[PDB]
Amino acid sequence: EGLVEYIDAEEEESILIAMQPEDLEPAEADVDPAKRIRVSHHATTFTHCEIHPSMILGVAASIIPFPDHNQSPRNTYQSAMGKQAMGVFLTN
Amino acid sequence: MIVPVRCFSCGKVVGDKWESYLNLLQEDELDEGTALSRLGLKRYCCRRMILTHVDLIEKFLRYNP
Amino acid sequence: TTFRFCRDCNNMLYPREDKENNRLLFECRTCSYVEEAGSPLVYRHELITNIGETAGVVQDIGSDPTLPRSDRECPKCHSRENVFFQSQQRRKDTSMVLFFVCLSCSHIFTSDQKNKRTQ
Amino acid sequence: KDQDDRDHFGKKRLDLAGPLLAQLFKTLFKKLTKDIFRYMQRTVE
Ligand SMILES: [Zn+2]
Ligand SMILES: [Zn+2]
Ligand SMILES: [Zn+2]
Repeated sequence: EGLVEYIDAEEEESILIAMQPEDLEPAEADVDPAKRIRVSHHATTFTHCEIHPSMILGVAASIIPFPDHNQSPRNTYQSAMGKQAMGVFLTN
Repeated sequence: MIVPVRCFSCGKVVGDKWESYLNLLQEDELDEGTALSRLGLKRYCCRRMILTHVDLIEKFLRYNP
Repeated sequence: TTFRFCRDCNNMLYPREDKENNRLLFECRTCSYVEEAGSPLVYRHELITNIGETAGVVQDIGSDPTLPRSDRECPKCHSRENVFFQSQQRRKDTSMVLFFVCLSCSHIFTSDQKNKRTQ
Repeated sequence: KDQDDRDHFGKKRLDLAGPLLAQLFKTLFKKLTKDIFRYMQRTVE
């Protein structure tokens, strides 16, 4: 239906991606102080939109609770330890 | 993989509770939180015990011999 | 420099001096062809370069989404429609001057507040 | 123009199960082809 597409790293060079759909698609004409400092949708020229930014991660990194609240290598470390953790590996 | 008998932390016999917990959610269409306190699970040490357990025994039984 | 080729065999033209009439000639070494030189300039060096800054300003420049748009009104058509790049010269030494191309007249104008440019 | 970047991930490729087997197989098949040709020479029928 051509609503979603396959972009290689070379094709990625000629496109403009919005992180969030809703958070980067309307316009403007109070705010929560607790939330993190974010950027605008100053781009008229949006070609594509990221399904979900958290998909930049791989299997290991994806088990980390709040990796966005950690020091960069501490995540790298856990993305090694979870492989050395015990548990059920298969029900058979 | 089969409900632990007793909560690790304080040792309240969480063992009997399981079947009754599953039945509160399915049958009495209760939310997990209310169902937990209904079984009498007051402290969070006991609460995690039931709330966070994954009954893998049921999967293992699916294997024939 | 802008050099020519020998007609008849489209080969490179080399200079030869006509010491009699004291004039420059462009001789061919792939035959017997000769022709008077237009300019007295034979060779040019140019250490400090000003060519490669407005590189690849095709008509479809305004179609590139990867390019940023601004509010800067046009000097000739006066449209608030822009697409600008940094000086396209890929030298380390290069300055960060902006080159605005209009989405209407398709003419280039800079942000420079020092030089009276016409390119 | 700027000097080409040897580390642009778009100018790289990954060889998975299929192509690694394709490489291996080709070599082995060609080694049996050379044995088929060898038996043919020895066949002085
Ligand atoms: Zn307890
Ligand atoms: Zn010639
Ligand atoms: Zn204009």
